[PDB]
Amino acid sequence: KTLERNVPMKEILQPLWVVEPPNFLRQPVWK
Amino acid sequence: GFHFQQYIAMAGRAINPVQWTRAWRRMEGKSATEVYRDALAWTNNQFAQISRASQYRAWWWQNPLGMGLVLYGTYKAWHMIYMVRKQKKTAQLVAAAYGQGGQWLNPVPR
Amino acid sequence: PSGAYRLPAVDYKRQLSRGTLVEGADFYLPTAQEQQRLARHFEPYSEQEQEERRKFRFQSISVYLA
Ligand SMILES: CCCCCCCCCCCCCCCCCC(=O)OC[C@H](COP(=O)([O-])OCC(O)COP(=O)([O-])OC[C@@H](COC(=O)CCCCCCCCCCCCCCCCC)OC(=O)CCCCCCCCCCCCCCCCC)OC(=O)CCCCCCCCCCCCCCCCC
Ligand SMILES: CCCCCCCCCCCCCCCCCC(=O)OC[C@H](COP(=O)([O-])OCC(O)COP(=O)([O-])OC[C@@H](COC(=O)CCCCCCCCCCCCCCCCC)OC(=O)CCCCCCCCCCCCCCCCC)OC(=O)CCCCCCCCCCCCCCCCC
Repeated sequence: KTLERNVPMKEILQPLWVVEPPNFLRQPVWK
Repeated sequence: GFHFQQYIAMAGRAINPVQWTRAWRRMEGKSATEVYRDALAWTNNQFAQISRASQYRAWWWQNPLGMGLVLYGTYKAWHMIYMVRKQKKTAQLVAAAYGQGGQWLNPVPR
Repeated sequence: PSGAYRLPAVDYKRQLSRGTLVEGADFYLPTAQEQQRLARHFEPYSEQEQEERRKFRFQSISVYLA
């Protein structure tokens, strides 16, 4: 069977989350 | 930094009233959380494109200071377009209300 | 004074002569669950704790903004 659907790139390449920084402690700021 | 031309084009579409009706129709069956998440995802996609593509690719504006010069130019453009315009208006306001330099006048002597 | 309300400590020189002084751990770990994490090697965190920690992989710029 042939491919006809228009495949977007978001289904393939997922971007990393960089807008809000990482929390290596995995704990909230008040804690 | 990248896609400044696309950003100008986005602003032009936003200021177009036909696009306001288009957005009105697109807002049917839609939530504020969804809109906010979409915008945040768009911004993240931009910054992630930068973080990834800077490792191997160089734009036409590449220079020994890198993207620092582009970001400085963005800041300077914003400053001269918005803040200096506001300063002009404030200057004319103060000059009509008190005279030139009226906001820095000394208190009335007692 | 009686001695009931005396100073609840001994000077560092006398401890050093007694062989008793400890210098370390500006910080501490209150709970044994938190103390034995690096020695367990197989469950440093329980499963419930793991899924609770997975909620804080990033800081919340939304909450910061609000
Ligand atoms: C006036 C300048 C001073 C501004 C005010 C003072 C502010 C000072 C602060 C400066 C801070 C700068 C901001 C830095 C942030 C980063 C911006 C950025 O790099 O991307 C810019 C952006 C490119 O974004 P991009 O993501 O890199 O996309 C590239 C494309 O894929 C296209 O791919 P490409 O490979 O085909 O081309 C890549 C690029 C290549 O660009 C270059 O390499 C430079 C071009 C030639 C080399 C020499 C450059 C300098 C002298 C010639 C150019 C004079 C204009 C000065 C332009 C400043 C930038 C060098 O092409 C351009 O971007 C065109 C730029 C030249 C526009 C010429 C317009 C002519 C009308 C103006 C009259 C003539 C000048 C009057 C005298 C002004 C003297 C100050 O350029 C645009 O403005 C987009 C234009 C879209 C068309 C809009 C409709 C036409 C209107 C034209 C005016 C455009 C607005 C700028 C006004 C300048 C003319 C008044
Ligand atoms: C004008 C300021 C007025 C106050 C003076 C300022 C004093 C504070 C200075 C702080 C300066 C720090 C610098 C900014 C931090 C930046 C980074 C950051 O915050 O990370 C993201 C971080 C997000 O946290 P996360 O790690 O993602 O955790 C998210 C969890 O998923 C969330 O889930 P969860 O499980 O954690 O809990 C959910 C929820 C709620 O928690 C729950 O689990 C449920 C329980 C909630 C119920 C009770 C609510 C709390 C108490 C009531 C609060 C409101 C009204 C009080 C009314 C009184 C009674 C009627 O969480 C919260 O509500 C978070 C608590 C927010 C408290 C702030 C964080 C503690 C910082 C220590 C500040 C020191 C103050 C001293 C304390 C007072 C004396 C002991 O942001 C924050 O949450 C904190 C907000 C920052 C406050 C805004 C202050 C402005 C900062 C200016 C900086 C820019 C400087 C230049 C200005 C010029 C610009 C052009």
